[PDB]
Amino acid sequence: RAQDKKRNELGLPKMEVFQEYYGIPPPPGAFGGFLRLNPGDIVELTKAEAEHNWWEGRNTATNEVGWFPCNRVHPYVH
Repeated sequence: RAQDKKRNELGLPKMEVFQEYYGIPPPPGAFGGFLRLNPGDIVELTKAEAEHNWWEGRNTATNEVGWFPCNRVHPYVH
């Protein structure tokens, strides 16, 4: 019951997952928990790096953040 109160789209990045990962494979070292990605889920770019082969994001479906490759996903709109 949080309609039009949790969904904020004002210049925030969005991407649509292409693969379906369910916590596997887990991220290397102590980076953080994994996020459930499904083909058709929009995720916002929380933290992106350049010298890192892993990136962090936040799924709007699970409302949680996790580590995953940027290539495994494709931008929803640009």
